[PDB]
Amino acid sequence: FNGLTGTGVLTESNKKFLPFQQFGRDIADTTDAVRDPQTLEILDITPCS
Amino acid sequence: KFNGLTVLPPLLTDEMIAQYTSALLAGTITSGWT
Amino acid sequence: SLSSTPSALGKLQDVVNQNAQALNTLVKQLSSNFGAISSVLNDILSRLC
Amino acid sequence: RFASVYAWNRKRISNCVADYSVLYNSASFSTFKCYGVCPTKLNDLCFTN
Repeated sequence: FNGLTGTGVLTESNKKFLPFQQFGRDIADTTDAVRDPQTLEILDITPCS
Repeated sequence: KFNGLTVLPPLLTDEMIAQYTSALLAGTITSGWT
Repeated sequence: SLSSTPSALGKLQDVVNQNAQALNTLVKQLSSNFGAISSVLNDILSRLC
Repeated sequence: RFASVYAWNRKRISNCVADYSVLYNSASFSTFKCYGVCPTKLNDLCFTN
């Protein structure tokens, strides 16, 4: 992406980001979801098994 | 889980605990302490 | 009594809550810098020589 | 034209591709010294500015 380099499984998200947010986190301060820099689809990030 | 934290299952599931409890009640009710 | 008084089962609820906190603490301590320039290992690896 | 050191050009670089052309390997410079970043990782890193 634009940073937030990492490894995981990218799936469609049901999250509703406010138009300015771009990124998102969990309770654990980990990345929860990322807005795709192009087309702006929100994707959830799941750790690999 | 993102940092390696794994939760393990119990050997005895709630269903098995319920069966042991039921057996103890059946014993208590129909045969006392014998 | 068990239905109307939620505190009745407090002993079992407490065991659950203490272990949940021990894990949440472990998770949050992970994001502290501990004297490092960044708590994110990937930031250190990505920019520092 | 370059300023004498009294003043200096402070042009801000934004909304672009900072291809750093591995300038450190061009041998056109006598000095190319990076501090908070590794000079070889400059093309992987993003900046706000």
